[PDB]
Amino acid sequence: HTGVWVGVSGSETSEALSRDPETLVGYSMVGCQRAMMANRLSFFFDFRGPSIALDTACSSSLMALQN
Amino acid sequence: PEEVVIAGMSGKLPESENLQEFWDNLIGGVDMVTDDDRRWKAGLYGLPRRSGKLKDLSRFDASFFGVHPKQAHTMDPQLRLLLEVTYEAIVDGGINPDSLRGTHTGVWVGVSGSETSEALSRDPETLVGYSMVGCQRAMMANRLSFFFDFRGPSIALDTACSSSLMALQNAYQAIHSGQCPAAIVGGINVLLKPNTSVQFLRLGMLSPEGTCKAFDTAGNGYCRSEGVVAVLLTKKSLARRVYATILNAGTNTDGFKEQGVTFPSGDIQEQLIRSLYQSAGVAPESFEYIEAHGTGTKVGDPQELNGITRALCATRQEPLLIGSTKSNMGHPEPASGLAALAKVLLSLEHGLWAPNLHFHSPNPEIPALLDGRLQVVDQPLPVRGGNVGINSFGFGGSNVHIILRPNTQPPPAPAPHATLPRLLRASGRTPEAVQKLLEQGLRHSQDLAFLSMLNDIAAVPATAMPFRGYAVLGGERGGPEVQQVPAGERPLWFICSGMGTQWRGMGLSLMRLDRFRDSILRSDEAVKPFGLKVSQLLLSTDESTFDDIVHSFVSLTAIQIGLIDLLSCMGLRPDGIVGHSLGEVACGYADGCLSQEEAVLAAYWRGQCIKEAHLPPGAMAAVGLSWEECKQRCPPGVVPACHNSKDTVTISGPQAPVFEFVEQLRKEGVFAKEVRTGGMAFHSYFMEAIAPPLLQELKKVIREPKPRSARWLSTSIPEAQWHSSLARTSSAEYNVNNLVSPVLFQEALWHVPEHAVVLEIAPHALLQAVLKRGLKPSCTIIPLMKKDHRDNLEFFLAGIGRLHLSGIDANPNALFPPVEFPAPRGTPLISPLIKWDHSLAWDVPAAEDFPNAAIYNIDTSSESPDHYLVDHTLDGRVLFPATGYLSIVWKTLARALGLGVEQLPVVFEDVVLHQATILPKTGTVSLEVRLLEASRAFEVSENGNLVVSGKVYQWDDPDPRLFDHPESPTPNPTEPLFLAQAEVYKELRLRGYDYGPHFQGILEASLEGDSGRLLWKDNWVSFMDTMLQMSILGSAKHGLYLPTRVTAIHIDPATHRQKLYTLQDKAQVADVVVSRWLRVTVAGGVHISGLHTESAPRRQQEQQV
Repeated sequence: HTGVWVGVSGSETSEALSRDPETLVGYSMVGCQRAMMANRLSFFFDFRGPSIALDTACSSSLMALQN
Repeated sequence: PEEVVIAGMSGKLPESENLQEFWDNLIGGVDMVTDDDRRWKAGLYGLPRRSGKLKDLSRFDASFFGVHPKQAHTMDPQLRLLLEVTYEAIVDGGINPDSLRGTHTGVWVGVSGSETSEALSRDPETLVGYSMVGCQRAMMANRLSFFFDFRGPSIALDTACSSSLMALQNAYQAIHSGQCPAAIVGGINVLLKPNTSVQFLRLGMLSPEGTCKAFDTAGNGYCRSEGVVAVLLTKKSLARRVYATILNAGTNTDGFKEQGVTFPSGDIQEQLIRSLYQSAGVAPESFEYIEAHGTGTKVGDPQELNGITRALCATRQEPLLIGSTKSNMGHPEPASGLAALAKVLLSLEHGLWAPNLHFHSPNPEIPALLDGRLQVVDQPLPVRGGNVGINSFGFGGSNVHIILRPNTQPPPAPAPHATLPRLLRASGRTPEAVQKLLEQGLRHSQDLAFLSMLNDIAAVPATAMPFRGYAVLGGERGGPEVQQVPAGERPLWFICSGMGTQWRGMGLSLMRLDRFRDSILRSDEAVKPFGLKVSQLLLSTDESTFDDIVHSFVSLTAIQIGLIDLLSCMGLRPDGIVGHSLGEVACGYADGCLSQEEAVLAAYWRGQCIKEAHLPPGAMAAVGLSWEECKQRCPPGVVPACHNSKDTVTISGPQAPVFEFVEQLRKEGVFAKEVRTGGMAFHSYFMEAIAPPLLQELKKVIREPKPRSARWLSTSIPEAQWHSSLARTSSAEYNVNNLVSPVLFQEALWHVPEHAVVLEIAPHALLQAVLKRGLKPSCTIIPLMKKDHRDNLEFFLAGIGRLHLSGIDANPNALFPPVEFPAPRGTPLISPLIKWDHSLAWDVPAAEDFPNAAIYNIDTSSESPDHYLVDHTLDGRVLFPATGYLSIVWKTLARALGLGVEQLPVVFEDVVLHQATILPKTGTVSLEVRLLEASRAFEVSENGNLVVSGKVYQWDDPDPRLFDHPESPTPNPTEPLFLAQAEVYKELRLRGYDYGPHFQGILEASLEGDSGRLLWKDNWVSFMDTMLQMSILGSAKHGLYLPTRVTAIHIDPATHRQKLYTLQDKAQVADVVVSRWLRVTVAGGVHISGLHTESAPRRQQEQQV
């Protein structure tokens, strides 16, 4: 039932990879959206617990640890 | 732990400014997903034509929420709407936000996009620093916590498509474990950047038809929809209204799956549901309606529905209702959970289930639908009873699920206190808000829970909300009254009136109020020994009953103590107290220096000693003569009894001298009236004879004196001697002297601050006129009771309302019995009632801002502004005019220099056309223009192929001499005949030019082709093409000739305006001249030199056979 809590506060890569509308590949949103920062880990490691990505404004890591 | 409940709710879902509109759309079946161009021009990038969208993002009550205007512009629309929605939600459950301040309430907000962060951070040089404070995704929760002063956790989850329900689950765990006593869960999603929709389309999730045809055979995708919902979850102890109770909530992740990261798993969902309903202790048969995710995906729907079938439909008999809210409003990606919760709670509130749109052929892969074990809500079905479920499955693999037990508290049985009138008070930003609240309250004059909730949330300081208003419900009369409340804290004063104010059955109406009845009953107990029952006296209807002094005094005291108690219940502590003669004792109680029994006994014994004396008859009258003038005018035996006012005075004495003086004064014309003393001398030497027995009795009555406070100003001891022993304590001696001593009432008034609020605590406001006259004009007065009124309870409530309008906060709910909680189901929602101040427009990001060298798309659709180009047909196919190239390059240059077209005289040089662009009948063609300011050269390209090249630059010094019409090649044609429009375009048709009405702009032409008059329909393309038509008209070369090179062109709009003229009709015309010797064509304000045309092939396919 292991869970994942990831403290993240930026997705600049998502902004970069969505620059062009004609030539943007769909699977970018699988691999750059903020939510996937935890869902990808849950997917590879086969964890059935919670999966969360929280900003919390510069205390994301220690917040995730508290959760 | 403790039960957790969904206290409040609020939001702005698609096509709904408040949840009331949301329910009205849902039950009415109206599809909430539109096809307008609000967010971006429809049909772009192949994106779905239809999507759900809010109504207006450009409104925000900036001043109230303490955001300075500059930072208001640069704040994400999500947060601007979310502050309002959260405030509305908190007050929905009838909880004043100030109460939560200082508590550990949290704010869990589910946001998946920060599109506005990019929008305000795309220009490094001129980007303002405020953006981070109001746009960074973390500030979504921090801003709420900062305004409402919440000390609990402040997070912002990011799981996609499930952030809202995950936030709700986290809040449930927080409150359930006792960490937090309240929580504000919310979700926000606004569609601004089309690139995100393009991404989703590339992934394959979006349905081209733009309809989330949930559970149907033809399920394709989901239509993006935007909403902002918030919910307030608090423990069962603090709740006012309980929409539902959260029995349990949990979540789990899909983990590895063979199909892929984006393939939902049914086994995990079944496990989650079973684990929740087993752990919580809820029987599987209990569930009634489950709000399946219903994304409409061909894959997700069968998986989720089969999971629900295994988890709940295994061993139950009655069918289980299954519905999906996304079939109405679309799919709010990160706010999906809260939208479904709002739908479920509204359905529970109103007693019906909202039907599901777009369900005609049930899907075959879900057997339960065909076997009837699951039933879709195709029509509005009445809610039957039982638990409810909700589940959102974000595509990242995060699953959540919540069990809800509806609130079913029945309306209370009618009670006598329901018949009695109630008071209502509402506050808001603008008068429309107060009127809305009062009107809605008046529409429910019987829902006591609704009225109490409204009264609770009305306590807000004037600065926050500058308009208040009160309305008495159920009274014989009296409408709403809303007036602005001037700023500043204002003082409150009590003034207790004296003798004469008693009347028949006074106060009989107030006895229906419980607190007043308790006060009067305590008084009746207090005065038992002497055979007088205050309640019995009040009820007694004999007119002579109040002839005796004893009854009058006791009754006045009892009524005043009752009124002081009634005010005391509301929490009002007076700052100043100034009484008048008898009833100063009432003031004594008001301060606290006297006990109710002590005061009533003092009053009774004063009265009784009055009788025992048997003093000679004596009448006191009001004399218009002032206090200084009257005294020296007073005859022997008469003196100034009470210095009521400068204009009004009272003097007493033997009845005969009083009558003689009154008649003499009436001869002099001054005011005079005898007060109802009943024949007992008041505040004169007559009372001197009573002091010894009265002093004895009073010493008996009050045994443990108390010290008078600085609030109450002794209107019996002159201001000079306020440091005496008597003035310190209102002992028996103080009251004795007060009885004997004159009434220096007016003098004591001055110390009333400015703007202060005066209350006349007494049965009959006899002194209200006196206070008005002798008080600062800035003050405010209130009677609280009027003689011989229909229902004094109504008047008292009206007075409390007027007090509310005057600044102080006196909540009236406490007057009647407290209403049992939680609020019964059916109480109309309070969230829609709140109205904000939306008189300013705040900025929102535009499509242009988001990233995706002038590009001009030419569309010939009838709605397109370039439809006029459909009339430029040469040899049977539409071609883009050369003048069109000139015009687009001109506009691009104008944009480069910053000026407008009509103020930019331009010069073209060495213009060359390479290939002719054919506008297709359908679709569009894109044209690209690039300028090289340094080299004064431009270039037009299409699909990467050069179409036109040349030099364009601004004209520094225009010369009107240039447009003077050149000498005609034939000085004297001397031919009255001339070609008209029909003949001109007949000739051009014969050559091969097929021009439509728009491009037909040659009203006349000379036979030789040298001069003519051109129309001006306010379109440069048509005008210059008409000039080229004139040039081609005189050519002796049969065949289709098209321009290929123009050496130089000069355009000066000012000369163009000065050259035009109007005919007998309203049409404008500009003369045109062609000179083949100089090779110039001058018309209006256009000069064309060095044209060159090359014979077109003139070959067209599919010629008529």
